[PDB]
Formats: sequence, structure tokens, C-alpha cells
Amino acid sequence: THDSSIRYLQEIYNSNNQKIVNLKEKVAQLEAQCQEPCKDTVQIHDITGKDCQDIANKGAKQSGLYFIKPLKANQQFLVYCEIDGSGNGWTVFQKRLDGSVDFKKNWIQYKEGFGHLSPTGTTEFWLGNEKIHLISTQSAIPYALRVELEDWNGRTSTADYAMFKVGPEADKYRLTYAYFAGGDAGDAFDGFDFGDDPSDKFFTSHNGMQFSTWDNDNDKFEGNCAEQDGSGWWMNKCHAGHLNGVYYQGGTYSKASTPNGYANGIIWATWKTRWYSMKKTTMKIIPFNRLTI
Amino acid sequence: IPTNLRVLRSILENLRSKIQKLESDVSAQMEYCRTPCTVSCNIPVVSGKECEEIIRKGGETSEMYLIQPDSSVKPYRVYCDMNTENGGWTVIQNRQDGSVDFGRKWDPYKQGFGNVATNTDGKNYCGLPGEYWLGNDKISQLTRMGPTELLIEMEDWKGDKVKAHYGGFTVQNEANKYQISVNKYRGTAGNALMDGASQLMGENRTMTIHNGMFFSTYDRDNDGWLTSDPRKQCSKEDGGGWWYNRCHAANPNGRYYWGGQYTWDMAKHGTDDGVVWMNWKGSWYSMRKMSMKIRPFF
Amino acid sequence: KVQHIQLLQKNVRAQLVDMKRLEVDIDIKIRSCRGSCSRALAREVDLKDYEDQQKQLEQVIA
Amino acid sequence: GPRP
Amino acid sequence: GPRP
Ligand SMILES: *[C@@H]1O[C@H](CO[C@@H]2O[C@@H](C)[C@@H](O)[C@@H](O)[C@@H]2O)[C@@H](O[C@@H]2O[C@H](CO)[C@@H](O)[C@H](O)[C@H]2NC(C)=O)[C@H](O)[C@H]1NC(C)=O
Ligand SMILES: [Ca+2]
Ligand SMILES: [Ca+2]
Repeated sequence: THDSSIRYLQEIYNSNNQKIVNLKEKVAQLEAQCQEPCKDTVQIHDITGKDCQDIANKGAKQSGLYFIKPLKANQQFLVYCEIDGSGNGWTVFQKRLDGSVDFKKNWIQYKEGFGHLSPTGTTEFWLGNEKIHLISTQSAIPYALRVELEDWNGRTSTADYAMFKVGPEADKYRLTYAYFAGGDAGDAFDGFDFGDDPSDKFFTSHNGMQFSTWDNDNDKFEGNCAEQDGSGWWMNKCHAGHLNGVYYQGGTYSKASTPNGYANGIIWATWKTRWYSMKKTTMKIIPFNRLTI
Repeated sequence: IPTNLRVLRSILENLRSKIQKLESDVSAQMEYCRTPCTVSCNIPVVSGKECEEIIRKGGETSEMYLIQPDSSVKPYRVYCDMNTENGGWTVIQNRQDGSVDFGRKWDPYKQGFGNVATNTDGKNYCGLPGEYWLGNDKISQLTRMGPTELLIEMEDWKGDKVKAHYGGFTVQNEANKYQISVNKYRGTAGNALMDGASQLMGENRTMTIHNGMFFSTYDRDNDGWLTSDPRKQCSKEDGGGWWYNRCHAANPNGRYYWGGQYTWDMAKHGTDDGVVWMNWKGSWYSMRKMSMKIRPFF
Repeated sequence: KVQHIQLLQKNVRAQLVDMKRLEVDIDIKIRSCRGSCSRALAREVDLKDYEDQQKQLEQVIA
Repeated sequence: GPRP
Repeated sequence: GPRP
């Protein structure tokens, strides 16, 4: 009876083997499918140029991340470009929209930039003074600056400035422009008579102001604006437009919601009250001839 | 003869079932591989030559960053450790789970493979590193910019940790087969790289030194083992791309054994092919965590 | 006929070894797809059972 | 805002 | 490991 009982196993041992041979062949096929990395949803586009307009001019048709290398810069760096249906390419250098990024930073972080760049432009960030200075001071060609605000109701305004520019670190990345070009958000950069004093308007204008951080005061105040308000900005004594301020949820805050009592929110006086912090903010530049030529 | 055919059958049938189980497991997996895994890594604004320049520029958090060691090539992604030993560490290698295959050919090792970083959940940015090899060209270029230190960390399956620090580390270009060199050691893991396995004697210990060795992959033999049988090669047997001698004291790019302990009869070629560092756990223990980081010296 | 029982006796010992390795190999492989594919099949290897059958088969040869 |  |  053993003849069958013993030969029964042989038919199985040799069965398992041929199966193993085939199983190892499939394990090989699987390996071929597990060599690539996870696919990253954020991609940087191939096209590059001096600025975002140079890139649009070359044919780029979608907003996102591109490398730019301003005429005199040592290296290329990443920026978010806004390319519209009309071939206009804006280089965005500031963005607020949810208060996830802390804008209370030092001189170097404002110089080098901070925050994150996203393809869909849904992140907060500060490009960096050095990069803004490099872009805006390339070979003669005036840039135009556009401010874009949005309240907590869905309303939005804008404010343009001709011949926008930001100087080198030696001059504290001073801010300059030739004049207000227009916009329904108002020209807050020219100051705003807050009422508390007649000289308010004069002391709260920004054209000509150097940049200031808490650890590097270059304002026209004997105190420290940047430090008191918790931001980086072209402070006077102190400000009228303050896009790098504290992100107050809802838009409305009071002298009580602030540490020093000073309105340090995302403000733009000529359009809203100092006690109303914007919901979204965006500062971007483009060659001037591009703005309705 | 009696109970003999009783047990001999209780094996063949048991094993025939294990095979079907494996067939199905592999079949399901092949199915999952019709779709890739995905990450979404928004890019920090702050950038620099490497991670030390970023930390100096204000990059304080550990996450993926874009760096440009040189204006020659395009900036590239990397994970920066800004908390360990004063931060500014550029990760060039990392093992933590077994998510990536490291038994790759020469080209992949030259170009880099794996995932640099992943999402920390509820986060637009990738603050967690994945498993990857930066790439030999990039490694070489990074270590040649100026004096470079190397930090190697590991962890066993129980949570104990040790490290190996080398104040000097350089990897030559491809023309010199990415030859390695390390000095100024200090650590608790054992100086496996310069001295070889501590539990070995004379000649046997000497053939496990990695310092001075060239890089090898299963399809490119540059090890210190002179032989004829094409099967007898450190990379083919020990399963990773590495500065193999004859063969190793440390195999950081080895196979990821789950649990730590493994045996020769578990290994594909019967050798200690795990994520090993002999000088701390011997040949048959495979680390739970392993990583190699660099930073300008000073 | 005992000529074959003695044979299958060393062929089953070989298959065990072979399988144990294929088991560990498949586990490492499947897991290495987690950083590449949509997901990696969740599993576990039963080593003790392979070890038990082994000791078990070595006892029968005696 | 302004300052005293 | 080594290959004595
Ligand atoms: C170098 O190692 C070889 C190989 O020995 C084996 O591997 C070692 C790492 C260790 O695990 C040993 O226990 C292993 O046996 C040694 O080779 C000798 O070879 C002769 C004949 O080939 C053999 O009879 C011996 O058993 C081996 N070892 C001895 C002498 O007992 C060699 O001795 C080692 N040399 C040194 C410097 O330690
Ligand atoms: Ca002051
Ligand atoms: Ca060789």
C-alpha cells in the first residue's frame, strides 16, 4: 500500500517546485513595477528667463513655478508666475491668504525669503528683498507694482505704482516708485491722515522708506515700528499700508486684540479702517509697458 | 516508514498552500502597482548651496528644500535636518521602513533614486523624509566643494541609538569610480568604515575596511574581491550599491529585514545582506533606521 | 522502494529552505513597492511555522 | 498707524 | 562580512 502513499508525495513535491519556478518569475515582474518614486503633484516648468514676462513672451501659458535669472543675478531662483490670457507675466513677491505663515521674521529671513511656493498659488510667502531688488533693478526697463487686496466679503481692490524699485542691501533695500498709477484701493503709500494728528499723513507715507525688521531698525521713529508691529516693512512712523502684518481672522480686530495697542494687522488705510485686516494680499511686479502699454 | 509518510505529507500540503498564499499576495500587489503613490511638496522660498547655507539664511525647520551646490546644474530637491547636532545637515541617504528598493544598477546609483520627502499630514509641505539615495554624482560634487564632515545614525528595533561621525569625507567623481575616503572618527557605533569589523582578526578584519574603496553595483564590479565566478561579487550577494571591499563591515544600503534579527537561511545568497553595521550588532541584525548626512566642516 | 522515501526526505528539506527564503524575499519586495505604488499589501511572515516544520522533518529522518 |  |  506504500507504493501509492509514497508516490503520492512525489507528484506534489514536483508540483510545488514548478509552481515556485513560476512564482519567482512573477516576483521579478513585480520588481519592474516598483522602481519609480512617488509622483509629486508640484512640478517646476522648463521655460526660464529674466522675469515672468520674459517667460510668457517665450510662450509659457500657465501660472506656476519657474526659475528666473535676472540679468545681473549670480544664480537663478524660483518664483511664482501669473500668466494671463493676454500674455502678461507677473512676478509675485508677496502673498497672504490664511495666516498659516508667520511674518514676524528677522532681517536675513526677509532678505532671503520665506514661506512656500505652490503651483496653484495657494500658499503664503515673501520672495526676499535681495531677489526683489535683483528683478526690479535689471537693465533699464521700468517695472510696475500691483497690490491686490480682498476683504472677507469677496470684494477686492488694486493699487498700481509706476517705476517700482527696491535698492541693494547697502541702502537697506529702500523702496521707491515714481508715482501712483491708479486703483480703487487707494494710494496708501502716500500716507493717510489718521486723525490722531495733523502730521500723520506725512509720517505714514512709504515712498523712499528703507526696509525694517525688529533686529534692524531703519524707520523714522525713535522707537521700533517693525518690532512693535511684528513684521517686516518699509516703515516710516509708522505705516498706512502694512501688508506683512498680523493675520486677524474675520478681518475685524480691536486695540485689545493687539499686544501694544497699535493696529498691526494686514491694513491698507485708503480702502479700509486700520482695524480691518485683509483676507488675502498679493504684491506682484511686471514690466511697465505691459500694463495697458 | 510508518509516521514517515504521515509527516512528509503534512509538509508538502502545508507548503503547497503557502505558495498559493504567496501567489495571491504578489498578485494583489501587482494590482496596486497600476497606480503610483503621490506626494505634494510645495517648495520653500529660501534656498542655498546646501543645507548649512539654508540654516544660516533662516531656514529653521526640517523638510525638503531646493539647493544649488553649483551654478552648473539645475537646483535639486533634498531633505535638510536642521535640528540634529546644530542642524544644517544635507541627507544623502535614509532608511526607516522598507519602502524603497536599494538593489539597483549603476545608473540609478549615479542619478539618485527613492523619495526625498513626504507630507506630514494636513500639511502642504513635506516635512518627513522618505527613503532615498541622493546620487553619486551629486554626493561627489557636494563633498568636493570644500572640507566635509559625515554623520551616520542608526536605530535598532528596540529604540536604542548610536552614531558614527567622520570629520572628513570625500567621494571622487565617476572617472575614479566614486572612490571614498573618510577620517577623524568619533562615535558610539564603532569605526566600521576605517577599521572594519571589530569581531574579526587580522586579514579578515582588514578586508572589511571601506575607506579607500571604489563604489560597486550588481552590474558593475569594482570591489576588492578578486575572483572569476561572476556570481561571487559583494554587490550581487550583499544586495546594495556600496563601497564594498571584501565585502563589508557596514551595509547601510542592504535589504530591509523586518524585526531586525535574520539568518543566513533567510538571506537570498546566504550572506549578511541586511542593513548592517557589524561593529554594533554583528552581521545578523538589520537596523530599523539608518541615514547618512553631510555638512560643510569648519 | 525505501530508495525514494530517503530521496523525498532530502527534497522536502530543500523545499522548506527554498520556501522560507522565498517568503522573506517576497516580504521585502512587496514592502519596497510602498514608496512606488498606490499602496503595499499588508501582511506578515509566519517564521515559527517554517521552523516548526523543519525541526519536525529532521526528527522523522531519525 | 501713526505714533505720538 | 568577510570572504576569507
Ligand atoms: C580568518 O577567517 C577564516 C575563516 O573562518 C571562518 O570565518 C571567520 C570569520 C570565523 O567566523 C571563523 O570561526 C570561521 O571558521 C579562518 O580560516 C581558517 O581556515 C581553516 C582551513 O581553511 C579552518 O580549518 C579554520 O577553522 C579557519 N579558522 C581557524 C584557524 O580556526 C582564519 O583562521 C581567520 N584568520 C584570522 C586572522 O582570524
Ligand atoms: Ca527707529
Ligand atoms: Ca571583483
